[PDB]
Amino acid sequence: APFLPFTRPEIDEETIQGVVEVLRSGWITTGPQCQKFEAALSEYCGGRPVRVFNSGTCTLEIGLRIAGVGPGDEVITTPASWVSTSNVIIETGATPVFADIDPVTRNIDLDKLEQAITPRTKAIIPVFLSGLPVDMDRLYAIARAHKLRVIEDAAQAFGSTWHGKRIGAIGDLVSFSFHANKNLTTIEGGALVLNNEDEAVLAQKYRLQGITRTGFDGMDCDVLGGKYNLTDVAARVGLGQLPHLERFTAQRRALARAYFAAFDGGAAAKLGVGLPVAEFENGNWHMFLVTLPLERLTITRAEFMAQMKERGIGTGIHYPAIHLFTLYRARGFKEGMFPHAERYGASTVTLPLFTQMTEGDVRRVVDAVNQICEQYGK
Amino acid sequence: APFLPFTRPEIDEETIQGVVEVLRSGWITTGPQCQKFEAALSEYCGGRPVRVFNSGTCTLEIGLRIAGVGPGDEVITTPASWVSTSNVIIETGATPVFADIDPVTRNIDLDKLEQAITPRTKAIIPVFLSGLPVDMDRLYAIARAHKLRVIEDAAQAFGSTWHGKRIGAIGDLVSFSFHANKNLTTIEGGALVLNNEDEAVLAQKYRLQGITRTGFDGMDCDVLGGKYNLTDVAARVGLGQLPHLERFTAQRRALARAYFAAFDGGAAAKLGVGLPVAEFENGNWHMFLVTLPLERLTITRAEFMAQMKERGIGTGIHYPAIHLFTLYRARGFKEGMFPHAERYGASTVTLPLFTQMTEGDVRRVVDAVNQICEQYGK
Repeated sequence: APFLPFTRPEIDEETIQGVVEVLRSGWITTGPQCQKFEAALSEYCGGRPVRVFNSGTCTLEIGLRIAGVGPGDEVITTPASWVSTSNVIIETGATPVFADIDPVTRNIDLDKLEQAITPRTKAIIPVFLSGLPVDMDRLYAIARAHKLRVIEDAAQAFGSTWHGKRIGAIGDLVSFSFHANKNLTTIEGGALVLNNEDEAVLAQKYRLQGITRTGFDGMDCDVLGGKYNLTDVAARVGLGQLPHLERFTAQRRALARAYFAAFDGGAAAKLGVGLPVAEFENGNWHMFLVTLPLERLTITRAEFMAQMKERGIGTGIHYPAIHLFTLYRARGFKEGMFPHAERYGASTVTLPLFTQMTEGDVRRVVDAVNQICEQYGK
Repeated sequence: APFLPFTRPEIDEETIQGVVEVLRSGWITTGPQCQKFEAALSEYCGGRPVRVFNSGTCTLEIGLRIAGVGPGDEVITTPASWVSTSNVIIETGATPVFADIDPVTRNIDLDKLEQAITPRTKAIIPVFLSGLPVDMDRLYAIARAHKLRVIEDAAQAFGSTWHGKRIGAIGDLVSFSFHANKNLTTIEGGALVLNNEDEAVLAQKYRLQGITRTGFDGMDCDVLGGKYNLTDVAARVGLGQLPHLERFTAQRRALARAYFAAFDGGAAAKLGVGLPVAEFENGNWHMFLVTLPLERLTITRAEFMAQMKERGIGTGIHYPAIHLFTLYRARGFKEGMFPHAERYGASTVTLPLFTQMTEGDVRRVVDAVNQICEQYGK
């Protein structure tokens, strides 16, 4: 059997031809394709202004800057996320504050978020882990009551909805990633959804060195911007992906259903492998995240992953707890501070989930997980 | 006649086919193409370690961080450059210090540079404007005598040499850009050349969030890194460009020679249009930069550029003086501080120069410049 990675993009020949056209045109960096992609994303978001960038990390940072976040301010987020989520807070000069996760959803616990608010809090970065939104009504009730800005880390949630409305069409500032591994890709890239045109102009300034050009020779810099513009090659890939979004999301929901059906009654389930929430309305099923019952295994997580690889199956880790990293320990974080995120971060494994998978592939994965639990379970 | 832009890339069919193969492979972000591109660049640089990035701006900032530059430190650079050159200094917390240009070369005046050294100076960022190196012997004599690090802003100078040695193979930390408009492109991208493998490891950490992965599930962050990795799509373009480097540089040299021959004795020269240095050994002729004699024209630079456009010729501005921008005026900079860079910044115009140009195109451009000077000269 061929090796089964945990993700793989699905890029059609029409999109590849589009990229060829862009390269042959000689107009290869930011240009008409980016304009078209911004317009398409804006219409997807119900007409809200959208600006595209070379990642879904800079979008977070720029969101914070638009919200006025800087030295002396606190921003609350989750430790169960990619480290950029809190590193961007540090980049602004602000102080990252963590709140623990709900062990069932693996997302930030909204009661713990509320409990972390102080007079210094200025913004919140919720993460939609696996593409699963939090309770968006509750999130914004908290933000409204405490007069906080929200920069949604929807990196994984392009195509997700909350009670029938799109992530991106609701809320405050919304950040998406189009990394290769995401449900829709531009190779690397991202987008920020704004509330109004003034915020979009500021976003544009931060995107490229704070520079505004006017006429043939007018130039000024009024903002300390960075280097964050997206190429037209990348934008063309995004434009080619968009018409497939609905189908991709449906495919991923079908695969997730197949996982639950396959796991039911097996050795892994019996041993205590922890499955994600079985819901098929809101999340876009970007990943299939399970937890190993470490106390009931005679092998480490690393060994478990090695055993999956021996069976030809790739796995990942999304994610170890941020606050236990060396840089964060130096800021004053320790074990015991976020027990749910710490248990999750030590035990989580990412199983294959991508649009070209078959039900057979799902059964192969579950077979391997069962076999390892049967052999090595206490 | 068709419109003549001031630049256009030259991307061949083998390269485009290569990008097609990368996309079909599903390995689209950082992977084996980036590894092969780093190896090729290392070879070009005489075996020095090289790391590639998503721009030639982050490479400058990372070079400063490797050099230990931060709050309280001064870094000397030129105001006649793209604003990222000094914005990266501010990003680190350090203080930018400007030194004026030599009006003949348009590069930083090394005596003015030396005059700007204080006990707070930690590093220098010379710019090789148009791809023209400074006197590299004098530059490093200064750096050694004052125990300063050098982060070369060689954005425009890939393929430039000094006394027959390659820019990149000499010097301290060397930063290149592979933007669409540069003599070799990766669509967008850059490279940093290091002195040793410890520097290269630090560069890698800064490249992607400070994260090191070990084994199946080991992960740590010990540095505040950013989001700066290059895609395999981009690296494949760079690999396809590299075999053309010598030919591209020769073509640009021949076009520059043709400009000098075409301008010689005409109305523009008589009025006072100022040409770049006529040397064909060191610089890679990335741009052909002229200065308008504004005191001898009845029209503005902007009107001069509009008149060129009426004649089907695109032009650019590289660059207005940085210290007169709003952000820099707020730091206390003002007119009269850098007279050569101010005069240059107000009067410079970029004429077409790219590998697919003909001798006829050069003559068309010069005809237009002569005609405008004849009409609007006083």
